[PDB]
Amino acid sequence: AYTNSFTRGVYYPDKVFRSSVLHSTQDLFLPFFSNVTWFHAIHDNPVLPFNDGVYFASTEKSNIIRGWIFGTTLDSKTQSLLIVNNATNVVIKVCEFQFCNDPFLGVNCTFEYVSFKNLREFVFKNIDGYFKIYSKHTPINLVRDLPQGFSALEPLVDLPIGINITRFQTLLALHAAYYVGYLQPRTFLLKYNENGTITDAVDCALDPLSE
Amino acid sequence: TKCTLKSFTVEKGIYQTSNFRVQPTESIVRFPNITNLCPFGEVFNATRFASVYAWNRKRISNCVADYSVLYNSASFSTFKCYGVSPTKLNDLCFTNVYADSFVIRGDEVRQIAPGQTGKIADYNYKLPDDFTGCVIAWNSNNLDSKGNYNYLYRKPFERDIYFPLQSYGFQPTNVGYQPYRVVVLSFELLHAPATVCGPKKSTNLVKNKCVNFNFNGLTGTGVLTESNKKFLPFQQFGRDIADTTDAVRDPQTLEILDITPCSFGGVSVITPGTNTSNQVAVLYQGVNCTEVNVFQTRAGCLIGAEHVNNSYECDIPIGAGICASYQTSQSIIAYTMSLGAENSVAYSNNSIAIPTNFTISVTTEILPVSMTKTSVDCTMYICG
Amino acid sequence: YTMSLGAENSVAYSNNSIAIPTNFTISVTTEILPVSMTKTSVDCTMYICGDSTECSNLLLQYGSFCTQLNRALTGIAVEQDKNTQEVFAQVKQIYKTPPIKDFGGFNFSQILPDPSKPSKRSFIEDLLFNKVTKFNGLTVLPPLLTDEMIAQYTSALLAGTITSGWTFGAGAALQIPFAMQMAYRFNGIGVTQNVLYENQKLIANQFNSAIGKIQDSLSSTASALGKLQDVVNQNAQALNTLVKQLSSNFGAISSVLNDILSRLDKVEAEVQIDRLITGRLQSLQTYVTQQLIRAAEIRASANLAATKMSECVLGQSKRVDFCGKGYHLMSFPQSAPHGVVFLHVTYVPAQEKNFTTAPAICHDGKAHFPREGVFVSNGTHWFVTQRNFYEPQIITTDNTFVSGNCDVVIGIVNNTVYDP
Amino acid sequence: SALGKLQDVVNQNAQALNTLVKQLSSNFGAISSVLNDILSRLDKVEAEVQIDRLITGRLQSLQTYVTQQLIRAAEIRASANLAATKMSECVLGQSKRVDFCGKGYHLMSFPQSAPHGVVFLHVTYVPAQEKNFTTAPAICHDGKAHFP
Ligand SMILES: *[C@@H]1O[C@H](CO)[C@@H](O[C@@H]2O[C@H](CO)[C@@H](O)[C@H](O)[C@H]2NC(C)=O)[C@H](O)[C@H]1NC(C)=O
Ligand SMILES: *[C@@H]1O[C@H](CO)[C@@H](O[C@@H]2O[C@H](CO)[C@@H](O)[C@H](O)[C@H]2NC(C)=O)[C@H](O)[C@H]1NC(C)=O
Ligand SMILES: *[C@@H]1O[C@H](CO)[C@@H](O[C@@H]2O[C@H](CO)[C@@H](O)[C@H](O)[C@H]2NC(C)=O)[C@H](O)[C@H]1NC(C)=O
Ligand SMILES: *[C@@H]1O[C@H](CO)[C@@H](O[C@@H]2O[C@H](CO)[C@@H](O)[C@H](O)[C@H]2NC(C)=O)[C@H](O)[C@H]1NC(C)=O
Ligand SMILES: *[C@@H]1O[C@H](CO)[C@@H](O[C@@H]2O[C@H](CO)[C@@H](O)[C@H](O)[C@H]2NC(C)=O)[C@H](O)[C@H]1NC(C)=O
Ligand SMILES: *[C@@H]1O[C@H](CO)[C@@H](O)[C@H](O)[C@H]1NC(C)=O
Ligand SMILES: *[C@@H]1O[C@H](CO)[C@@H](O)[C@H](O)[C@H]1NC(C)=O
Ligand SMILES: *[C@@H]1O[C@H](CO)[C@@H](O)[C@H](O)[C@H]1NC(C)=O
Ligand SMILES: *[C@@H]1O[C@H](CO)[C@@H](O)[C@H](O)[C@H]1NC(C)=O
Ligand SMILES: *[C@@H]1O[C@H](CO)[C@@H](O)[C@H](O)[C@H]1NC(C)=O
Ligand SMILES: *[C@@H]1O[C@H](CO)[C@@H](O)[C@H](O)[C@H]1NC(C)=O
Ligand SMILES: *[C@@H]1O[C@H](CO)[C@@H](O)[C@H](O)[C@H]1NC(C)=O
Ligand SMILES: *[C@@H]1O[C@H](CO)[C@@H](O)[C@H](O)[C@H]1NC(C)=O
Ligand SMILES: *[C@@H]1O[C@H](CO)[C@@H](O)[C@H](O)[C@H]1NC(C)=O
Ligand SMILES: *[C@@H]1O[C@H](CO)[C@@H](O)[C@H](O)[C@H]1NC(C)=O
Ligand SMILES: *[C@@H]1O[C@H](CO)[C@@H](O)[C@H](O)[C@H]1NC(C)=O
Ligand SMILES: *[C@@H]1O[C@H](CO)[C@@H](O)[C@H](O)[C@H]1NC(C)=O
Repeated sequence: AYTNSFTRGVYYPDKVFRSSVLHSTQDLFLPFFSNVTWFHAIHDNPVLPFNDGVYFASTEKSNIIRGWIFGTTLDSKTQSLLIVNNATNVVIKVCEFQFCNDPFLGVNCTFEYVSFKNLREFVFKNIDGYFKIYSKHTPINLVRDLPQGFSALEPLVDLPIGINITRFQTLLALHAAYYVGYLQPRTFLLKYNENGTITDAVDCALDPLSE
Repeated sequence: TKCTLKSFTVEKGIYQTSNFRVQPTESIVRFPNITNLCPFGEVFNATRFASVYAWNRKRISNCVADYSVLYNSASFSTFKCYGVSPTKLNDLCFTNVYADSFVIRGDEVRQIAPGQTGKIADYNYKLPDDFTGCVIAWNSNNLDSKGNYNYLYRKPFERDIYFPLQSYGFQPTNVGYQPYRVVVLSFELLHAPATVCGPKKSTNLVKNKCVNFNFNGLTGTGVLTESNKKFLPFQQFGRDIADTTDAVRDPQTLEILDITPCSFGGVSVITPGTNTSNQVAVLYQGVNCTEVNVFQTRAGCLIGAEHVNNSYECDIPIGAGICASYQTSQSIIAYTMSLGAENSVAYSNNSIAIPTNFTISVTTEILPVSMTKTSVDCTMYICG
Repeated sequence: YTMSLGAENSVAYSNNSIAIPTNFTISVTTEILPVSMTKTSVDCTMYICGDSTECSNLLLQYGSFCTQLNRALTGIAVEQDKNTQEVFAQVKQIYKTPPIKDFGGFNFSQILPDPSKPSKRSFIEDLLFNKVTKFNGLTVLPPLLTDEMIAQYTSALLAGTITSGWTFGAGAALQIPFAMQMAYRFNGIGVTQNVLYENQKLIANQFNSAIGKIQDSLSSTASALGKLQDVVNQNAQALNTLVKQLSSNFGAISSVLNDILSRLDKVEAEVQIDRLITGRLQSLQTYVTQQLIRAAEIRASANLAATKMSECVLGQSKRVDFCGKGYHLMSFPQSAPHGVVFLHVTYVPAQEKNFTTAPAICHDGKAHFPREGVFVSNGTHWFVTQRNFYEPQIITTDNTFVSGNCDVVIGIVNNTVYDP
Repeated sequence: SALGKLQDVVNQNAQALNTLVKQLSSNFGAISSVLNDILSRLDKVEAEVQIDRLITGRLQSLQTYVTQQLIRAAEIRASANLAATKMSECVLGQSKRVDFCGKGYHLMSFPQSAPHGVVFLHVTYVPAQEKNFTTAPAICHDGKAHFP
């Protein structure tokens, strides 16, 4: 299944304050009005391609989705980034795992690290071996699907792992609605208000008016 | 004014002779208040360096780095740096530093650079083409040769664990055939709060005064002030339209400082001709007199001219309705210009004025019509 | 679509037909002109090498580029004051209006000063001032004349124009009653002055209503100021371009010059800094070249505005379509940000009758010709009348002059001529 | 100081040439501004790097001068078209154009030559000694309104 991304998936491109200004930036972004693939883990945890980078989201009330796996082959022949959220902690490893036959959470580790009503949005990308993560949490007024309205994600993490990633998967809690979109290299014109905050954007390649 | 015009005679007028800038009173140094010494003395003494097919990366973080301990050492066969000069490493600072630590054949040290190529740099140690850091290496024949056959070889920072897997045979009798230990320091300037900085001490902070600041190795000069620029918690600096820094967060106390550049302006000199007087007045354009007879015009602080309460024709222009002249008791005066004598025309619905007489005036008007016909032989001008 | 050039009109010409306007409309047409632009100056050394000695010592190797750029911007900055002086300072004395405004029913209260204001602008000058809207070594110098001084000059020019006709331009101002000034201005367009005095209330009401429409036009339609607002926008766009070019790398490791001087030691750094100097200097030469060419366009507009002030405000113009559409009567100047606005007052003829006409009239052998105006017929009778307003008069030896006889002239007509 | 406009056009051109000549003394980042130093001190593969800096600088300096002279020549041409218009309307005619042909009502103008320019002696009638009078737009005779 599919749905329209609308204007979702904008994020602060760098750790720099700017205000009352329209800023042109080129980066991996989710294209405006692209189609996110959609999933329903009832009565749905496949391995996806990673492409250049991933936007990811879920619409929530019970927090079933709790992690991700990334790599080339995910089968102990090479290192593979595991990301887990476990009740309060975040736990991250790159070990040469052979994962479960059907990866879920029960209700050479060269790098390791530690730290519906809700929509939670994430972006993952790899550049020069730096795995970067951005996110946002928000309430939603529409229960059924992604809201046709604007908000932007902020950075949380950067992992200097150097590992090749071309595939990924997501992890579910057992004794669920989630979305995936692919980033592309796009020029975005970003509107910053008085308060350091991105309030609107133009994906310049979308249509001739956006150009 | 004479030196500006390249002349001993100066005509009556106003001349921009120089540009004034308020000088920084003192320097301000603001590094994070962190005190651990960095672990480089461990890295350069590690018991077993990695094979180059499987090179180790150590994250240096949360520490103070005296790079002189490395750079002064007699050990290193090379210390080449590609985005920084090694003399500056104690003054500059970083979010993290990554040490890539491994062993290679001495001939192959040539492959470790930005933009270089060859079988290591292709298969198992590609640097970024914009590599911002230093390659530190030395001959390790006496440490690592035996032969010894353990040292195996096969995008930027690609790790890739018949097939291409092979090892050097390091006997101590091997010179370019010998093992070399190499540590490549890659520096994370890419923005966040700094956590790897040189041993240079922080001063106290100063506000509301012109100072030569340095925050985490961002040097500059300006008037620092508390500000309503409400940074989001991840943001470390704010940038102007010019990409010059416009606000900062102090790394020891997380308040946001506006940076405004120190006051500056053109130094106009107002003069009657040298063929009249040697007295002059100075207009510091746009500058407030508290930042420099003295008189605040709307055009700038004016010095050496008397403000006069009358008004006259504009003899030498200044700006914003102010003009100046040299007048008797002789001195330069500055005054609001008179636009002309005021005249209530004697109008009423049945009065007319008719001239009973005339004057045949003659008024000269002068117009340029041509200018000196130059020609330049561009090859003789350029090449002689 | 293929554009249409205008409505299509076969004019009803024939060898004996003339159309004469039986009535007029006084029209007031606003013309807006740029006169100056913001007096910028850039300290080229602080733009290129801001607060670095290490960069400034390299910039001295480029010789007198920096000083001739500061000279070129200073030449532009001074000629903005010259332009502003030439447009407004055409009046030798600050004339001021009588206390009582007995201008024969004409009502200048919307264009004359209002003493209620903090700067003594008129009502229409306030609309114009409402509808029209950098630490990197950039600076803005003030104009030599404040907007209050420009409002004193537009007040003086206007108070002269109202109380004294053209006379305040040519010599000492002579008072003349405003109805009699307009009567001269009607003779100036070849309309016999009794056409004013017989219609003075109508002409005053047309003028007062036309001034009223200017306030509604300027209040509703901000795009009318487009010439002045574009001069502001072009200068802001040029400065924003000049400033954004500081952020460009030009092939150096970083455009922020303090990065180069903190990261690199002198013999490594000077190679990088010379790229920034070369790029920034070429960018500043580009800005100064654009400003010199733009300043020449503003000077052409200021010379035109000064010419309109001289010929159109201080006088009455015979130059067709120079002083707005229609036959010109008079113009009132109004100040605006970096410009001037003329309210050109003009006579437009408005209600035609077709008539039969003739070049001459045969009386007894003699061919009579009109002294001024044209011979015209309503079909049964022949009248002479002035060219620009239908006013039939009996044909007489006072209205006409003889020359030669009937045999010489093509299309002459027989009629009596009354000899008073 | 009456000749100020003509003396200024002479000064601007002399100032431009003296600037263009003095730029030959500038290094532009070469090891000397005297081209014979480079050619007497260096062999060609070394020298051509230095000479290319002088060529780039001197050529950019000459492009700047020619750009100034093109813009200045347009200013002088606009003044020459104004002077030609004054000759045509003001000398060869009499002008109704208020304040075009000197202050006052224009009678005639005499041209006189000057270095790089022209000077017009505009002869103008200026009215000079008022009397006040009571006035009227029209006069009643026997019922008829008479106008002048
Ligand atoms: C990341 O892994 C993929 C495989 O999942 C690599 O793709 C192969 O690259 C080789 C050349 O090195 C090609 O000959 C193969 O055809 C590719 N295989 C597939 C299935 O596409 C990729 O090169 C790796 N990238 C890095 C930087 O390690
Ligand atoms: C002159 O014309 C103006 C309008 O063009 C008249 O001004 C109005 O005057 C009345 C009071 O008489 C006020 O209530 C209005 O607010 C005024 N309008 C404006 C826009 O100012 C003025 O009355 C006229 N005066 C004469 C003598 O005709
Ligand atoms: C000349 O034209 C004007 C309009 O421009 C005529 O004046 C209008 O006349 C009507 C009645 O016919 C009145 O209701 C309007 O109020 C008048 N307007 C103005 C501005 O006063 C005028 O009557 C015409 N005169 C002739 C002789 O035809
Ligand atoms: C042409 O003009 C004349 C004069 O205005 C008109 O003749 C007068 O007409 C009125 C009636 O409309 C008579 O009372 C007068 O006695 C006539 N005077 C003369 C001198 O004859 C004439 O009617 C007009 N013709 C047309 C076709 O309009
Ligand atoms: C103007 O009137 C005269 C008579 O008053 C006309 O002259 C006569 O014209 C006819 C026809 O050509 C001749 O037969 C007569 O001999 C003419 N008489 C005289 C005294 O010349 C004349 O034709 C009329 N012209 C117009 C334009 O109507
Ligand atoms: C995108 O989704 C819309 C419905 O949201 C659908 O009509 C369209 O065919 C989809 N296109 C692609 C390329 O998935
Ligand atoms: C999360 O997992 C780690 C081990 O991976 C464990 O130490 C930690 O206590 C866990 N936290 C919670 C709240 O379960
Ligand atoms: C780590 O590498 C060794 C060989 O060096 C291998 O035997 C082991 O299986 C690897 N670890 C994992 C978790 O597979
Ligand atoms: C900016 O943020 C503050 C709270 O940080 C808020 O009160 C204010 O309304 C915001 N500005 C605008 C234009 O809403
Ligand atoms: C290696 O360790 C010794 C002490 O065991 C120390 O003196 C030396 O400085 C270290 N090497 C480096 C390069 O710092
Ligand atoms: C740094 O030191 C000051 C006292 O000198 C202390 O108040 C402040 O909390 C410290 N900041 C950090 C980031 O540790
Ligand atoms: C210059 O000085 C001389 C006397 O040295 C004097 O005669 C002359 O009038 C002066 N000129 C001006 C313009 O002041
Ligand atoms: C000039 O600076 C002083 C403080 O030094 C301030 O009180 C004054 O208001 C300033 N004047 C202007 C015109 O800004
Ligand atoms: C100027 O005049 C004002 C009153 O108009 C007076 O207060 C002030 O002291 C005078 N200043 C001088 C220097 O004469
Ligand atoms: C004048 O008369 C002609 C007769 O054909 C007519 O076409 C034309 O429209 C008329 N014009 C006016 C202004 O009455
Ligand atoms: C006007 O033209 C007609 C034919 O169209 C001709 O009969 C008549 O004589 C001409 N009249 C004049 C005055 O030319
Ligand atoms: C004309 O008469 C008035 C009477 O008040 C007087 O003010 C004015 O000065 C007189 N003007 C001349 C030129 O005599």
